[PDB]
Amino acid sequence: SALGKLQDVVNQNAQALNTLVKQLSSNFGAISSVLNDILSRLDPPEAEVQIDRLITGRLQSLQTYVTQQLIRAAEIRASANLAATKMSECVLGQSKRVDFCGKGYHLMSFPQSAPHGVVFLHVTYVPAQEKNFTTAPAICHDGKAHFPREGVFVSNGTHWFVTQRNFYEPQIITTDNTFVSGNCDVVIGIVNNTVYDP
Amino acid sequence: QIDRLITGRLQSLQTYVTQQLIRAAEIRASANLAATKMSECVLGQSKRVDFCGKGYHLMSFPQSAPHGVVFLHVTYVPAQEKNFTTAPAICHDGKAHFPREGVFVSNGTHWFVTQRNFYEPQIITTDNTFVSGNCDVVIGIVNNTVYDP
Amino acid sequence: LTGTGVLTESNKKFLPFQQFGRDIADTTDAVRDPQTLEILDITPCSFGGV
Amino acid sequence: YTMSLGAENSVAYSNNSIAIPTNFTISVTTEILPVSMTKTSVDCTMYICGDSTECSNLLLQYGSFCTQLNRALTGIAVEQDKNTQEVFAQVKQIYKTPPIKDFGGFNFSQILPDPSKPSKRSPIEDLLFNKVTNGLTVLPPLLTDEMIAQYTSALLAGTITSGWTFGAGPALQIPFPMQMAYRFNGIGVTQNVLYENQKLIANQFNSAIGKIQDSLSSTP
Amino acid sequence: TRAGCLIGAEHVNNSYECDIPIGAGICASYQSIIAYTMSLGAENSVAYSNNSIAIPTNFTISVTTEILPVSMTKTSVDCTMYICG
Ligand SMILES: *[C@@H]1O[C@H](CO)[C@@H](O[C@@H]2O[C@H](CO)[C@@H](O)[C@H](O)[C@H]2NC(C)=O)[C@H](O)[C@H]1NC(C)=O
Ligand SMILES: *[C@@H]1O[C@H](CO)[C@@H](O[C@@H]2O[C@H](CO)[C@@H](O)[C@H](O)[C@H]2NC(C)=O)[C@H](O)[C@H]1NC(C)=O
Ligand SMILES: *[C@@H]1O[C@H](CO)[C@@H](O[C@@H]2O[C@H](CO)[C@@H](O)[C@H](O)[C@H]2NC(C)=O)[C@H](O)[C@H]1NC(C)=O
Ligand SMILES: *[C@@H]1O[C@H](CO)[C@@H](O[C@@H]2O[C@H](CO)[C@@H](O)[C@H](O)[C@H]2NC(C)=O)[C@H](O)[C@H]1NC(C)=O
Ligand SMILES: *[C@@H]1O[C@H](CO)[C@@H](O[C@@H]2O[C@H](CO)[C@@H](O)[C@H](O)[C@H]2NC(C)=O)[C@H](O)[C@H]1NC(C)=O
Ligand SMILES: *[C@@H]1O[C@H](CO)[C@@H](O[C@@H]2O[C@H](CO)[C@@H](O)[C@H](O)[C@H]2NC(C)=O)[C@H](O)[C@H]1NC(C)=O
Ligand SMILES: *[C@@H]1O[C@H](CO)[C@@H](O[C@@H]2O[C@H](CO)[C@@H](O)[C@H](O)[C@H]2NC(C)=O)[C@H](O)[C@H]1NC(C)=O
Ligand SMILES: *[C@@H]1O[C@H](CO)[C@@H](O[C@@H]2O[C@H](CO)[C@@H](O)[C@H](O)[C@H]2NC(C)=O)[C@H](O)[C@H]1NC(C)=O
Ligand SMILES: *[C@@H]1O[C@H](CO)[C@@H](O[C@@H]2O[C@H](CO)[C@@H](O)[C@H](O)[C@H]2NC(C)=O)[C@H](O)[C@H]1NC(C)=O
Ligand SMILES: *[C@@H]1O[C@H](CO)[C@@H](O)[C@H](O)[C@H]1NC(C)=O
Ligand SMILES: *[C@@H]1O[C@H](CO)[C@@H](O)[C@H](O)[C@H]1NC(C)=O
Repeated sequence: SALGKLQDVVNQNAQALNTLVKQLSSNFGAISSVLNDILSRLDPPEAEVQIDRLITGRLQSLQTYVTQQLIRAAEIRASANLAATKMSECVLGQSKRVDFCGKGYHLMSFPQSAPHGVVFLHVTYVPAQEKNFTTAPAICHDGKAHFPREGVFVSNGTHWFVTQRNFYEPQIITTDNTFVSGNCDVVIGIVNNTVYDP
Repeated sequence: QIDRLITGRLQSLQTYVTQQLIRAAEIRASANLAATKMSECVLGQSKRVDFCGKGYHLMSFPQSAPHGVVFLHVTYVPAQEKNFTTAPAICHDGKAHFPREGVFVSNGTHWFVTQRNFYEPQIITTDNTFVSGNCDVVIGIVNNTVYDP
Repeated sequence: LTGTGVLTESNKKFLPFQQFGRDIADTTDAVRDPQTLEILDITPCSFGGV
Repeated sequence: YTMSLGAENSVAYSNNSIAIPTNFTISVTTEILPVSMTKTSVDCTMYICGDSTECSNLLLQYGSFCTQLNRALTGIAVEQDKNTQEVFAQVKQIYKTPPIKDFGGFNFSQILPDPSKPSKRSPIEDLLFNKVTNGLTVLPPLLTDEMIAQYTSALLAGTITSGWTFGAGPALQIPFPMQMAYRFNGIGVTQNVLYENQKLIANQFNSAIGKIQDSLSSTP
Repeated sequence: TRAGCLIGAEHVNNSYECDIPIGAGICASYQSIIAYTMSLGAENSVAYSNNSIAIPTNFTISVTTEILPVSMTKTSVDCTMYICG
């Protein structure tokens, strides 16, 4: 049942054709569902009435079939527009849109042809093996507040480090990876730690 | 007479089913849009303009509604703007300095560098600027000192 | 006035000139018995999808 | 009258002047999107004919029209459940908020579920539910209102306690004034601006959430 | 059930994922046929505190499939031949 979306479309189209073919077997109140039988059995004044009943029934069936075909065509067109958007944004580039190109942080995508369809293999980055750390918004040093340029302050229990947000890579808190804004009196939750100077 | 009633009622039922299918397509489009907003505004921060509210999008909160969803879009709107005199680059020692992340502003007498979306003037140093070329190429370069830490 | 339904007791107080009762959708849901002047609710039989 | 598009605003453009914001407003706006409809099923034979056997015998001359109508309505009915499933069931972990609502001054009481209410809905969700008012059958939705409220509660708990991490993998806890700082960095504003003005931003957020509830309660 | 009367399914107090949808939160599955109130997800409580963060130390490269229909079978019906031959 992996490929149920394409098979659903194939089954719906085949079932619509089968119903349209099956509707020819109905007489719609006429004496027969076969036109040749009516034309060989009756004079044109009453054969006209029987043929008229068959014509209005078959015309209603064909109009109904065309109506659901147009609705399904609109649905398939919307799906194809979505598939073209996924091909442009997931395959031909890297997308920042969450869950547009797979579950997780999207890296890249691969297109594969399928009968009446496309299959996108979304290659994504999933974080794993997370670990607790004690964190602070800023580091107080020399009466100045230090904030990370790109990372986050973490503590393993005794020592403070700065790491990138999506992967644990502890580095010494220096002036190269922090910036100074204001004193320590304003930021709520600032902790005291040394800031190394290269 | 029963045949006349049958064809009239059948036409009414076909009309109802057809308009229900059209409305179902419209509701499906709206629900696909709602699922996109759920994925991109609630489960993440979106850079798409006006997709998750008016303003710079911060976050969104979903709320259930009868046959629907209500998104509370929390956005950042800049306010209390102030005029400043600006320049593309700073000429110092025959070198052109460009802001690394911000913009050069002047309050009338002194030149500072600030972030683009909030006024936070800082001294123009070599830590927040980068050097590319001389002062002869950039149109509108102004003369100001660049501090060295 | 013919039909099929479950005839139960009704709390709807008809005015003396009224005989049948209709809902919003113009379906007969209340009626007065001609022999004894009492009001009966007509609940449709329990049709369902199997 | 002839309508007016908007007030004229001649922007003071020059080749060497810029406008820099010195302050900010935390604005909360509502977006209402329909998701599903009422699932309706029609007995075609009973609608056209009721209990008349002669009518059904004449209706058999028209063929499988009734089957097509029933199948189209069944497709719409399963489509509504699929729509609700796609919109609300985007998480497979049911997250809960901590019992202590210490989020650095940020108040989420109007959007978190109310324990006092039997429906376990938020005050905003409760207001939203209060403000919305022959062969025919109405099928119930597959997800009840309690489970949809539970899904929204899980999404709110995930986005409050874990940021955007729960949408991309395991839910990684982060303090809410740090999550807000990350969001500030996402829109190009430095973290210090958020940390220095954290009380004002929390007050603005709470005021905006209250204005949202008042605006929904005061607009028909 | 709120959907209607279900005959032939043993109602259980356990909650599983929805296999066959019944409606009004009721789903059916085969394990005999049982009917139950479907679970939404496994319950996870995030260990929130005002000064603790969780940092990933590893990663998984995950490839997922997304199937999207593009086109249908192109069918043409001769209206005159279909109605009249
Ligand atoms: C936190 O991390 C730091 C650095 O990785 C640890 O400090 C080192 O600990 C080892 C083992 O005790 C010593 O051999 C090193 O000399 C330490 N380095 C320094 C610079 O002091 C620290 O022990 C860790 N703390 C905890 C609780 O795990
Ligand atoms: C962090 O460091 C600052 C300064 O080094 C500490 O502030 C001092 O606190 C003592 C006792 O509370 C006062 O007598 C000083 O006047 C304070 N100095 C300043 C400049 O504020 C602060 O207490 C330290 N915090 C922690 C948690 O150790
Ligand atoms: C532009 O800003 C600078 C710095 O904010 C101002 O310079 C200071 O002005 C005050 C008030 O006159 C003095 O007390 C300081 O000594 C000045 N600092 C320095 C480093 O000179 C400057 O006045 C502002 N200019 C205008 C026109 O507002
Ligand atoms: C900015 O500084 C440069 C160099 O300090 C100025 O260029 C000098 O301009 C004077 C008169 O215009 C000439 O006599 C010098 O020969 C120029 N020196 C160089 C190296 O080009 C420039 O005019 C200054 N611009 C402003 C607006 O003050
Ligand atoms: C920046 O300066 C410009 C020009 O000095 C200001 O634009 C003027 O605003 C007043 C009041 O709205 C108008 O009466 C003038 O007609 C405007 N002039 C032009 C040329 O448009 C502008 O308001 C200033 N910006 C701020 C934030 O004060
Ligand atoms: C930035 O804007 C906020 C409000 O949007 C200002 O906060 C108000 O400040 C005035 C005067 O200090 C008080 O009377 C109000 O009660 C404050 N409102 C709130 C909601 O706190 C703030 O002062 C502004 N800051 C700057 C630098 O302009
Ligand atoms: C969070 O917000 C709620 C509602 O906005 C606050 O509850 C209000 O508390 C005051 C004082 O106790 C009462 O007068 C109001 O009637 C309460 N409103 C409601 C709707 O209950 C609540 O105090 C705020 N803070 C916290 C920490 O929950
Ligand atoms: C971070 O620490 C918290 C609490 O110290 C951990 O949360 C506990 O996890 C255990 C193991 O699953 C549960 O039995 C407890 O019920 C949890 N307590 C709370 C209050 O949530 C959490 O697992 C730690 N995170 C990591 C990645 O180890
Ligand atoms: C990060 O995860 C990978 C796999 O997800 C780990 O690689 C495995 O390491 C163990 C022990 O070293 C081996 O037995 C497996 O065969 C490895 N699997 C693969 C696919 O290479 C890796 O060790 C983890 N790293 C850390 C630091 O936790
Ligand atoms: C966190 O909460 C504890 C009490 O639960 C408090 O002592 C501490 O100051 C708080 N820290 C911050 C940054 O709010
Ligand atoms: C900006 O415009 C003024 C005229 O208002 C002109 O004198 C000046 O040279 C221009 N500067 C640039 C960089 O175009």
